[PDB]
Amino acid sequence: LRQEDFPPRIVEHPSDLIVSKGEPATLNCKAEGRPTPTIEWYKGGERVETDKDDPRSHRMLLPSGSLFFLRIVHGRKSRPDEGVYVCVARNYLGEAVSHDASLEVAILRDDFRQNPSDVMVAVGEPAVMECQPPRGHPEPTISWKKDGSPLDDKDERITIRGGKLMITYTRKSDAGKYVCVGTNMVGERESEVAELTVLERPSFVKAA
Ligand SMILES: [Hg+2]
Ligand SMILES: [Hg+2]
Repeated sequence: LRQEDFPPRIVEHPSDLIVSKGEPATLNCKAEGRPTPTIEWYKGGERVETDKDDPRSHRMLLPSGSLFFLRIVHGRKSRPDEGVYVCVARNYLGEAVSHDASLEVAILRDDFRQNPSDVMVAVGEPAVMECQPPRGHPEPTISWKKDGSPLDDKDERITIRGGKLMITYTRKSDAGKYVCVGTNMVGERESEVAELTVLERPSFVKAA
């Protein structure tokens, strides 16, 4: 047995990650060298600031070389965590750079861009309701509920298209409470209840 000295070598590379805003996240990376290479991380070719640079920071450089995020920060006016990462190991002999890992963030807001509205329709005519759900990543898919049950378009007179719900050949049983639901991997969001009133011609002339 002896002692030695050698240029930096990466054994474990970071892996692509999908995490939601506010969750903790780890990007793994472990090196070998003699020293004892100082580890560094780069997002889109900028040094990542951690608890060794600023002691208040939400990121920690773990002794293992993994980058650990106390919480993924990601909002309207700042998203400083998502992006493409590389760990770089170094001593006086050399340098090892790892493969790219992308940190992608899943988010769903609470602000509905537009709630559906009460609508009044006359029996036999078509009715239209409108929804645009909050922003999201990925963008949420839109379903609807009537009177508390999911709504479905295996039923021939119900069409769901983009933002709009359309019921054709209205009858009295369509009158109810309609809510619009936007959903992605992070969760679901519910709109304000809109109310459909369906009236006979005579009292449609009266109300309208
Ligand atoms: Hg209800
Ligand atoms: Hg209710």
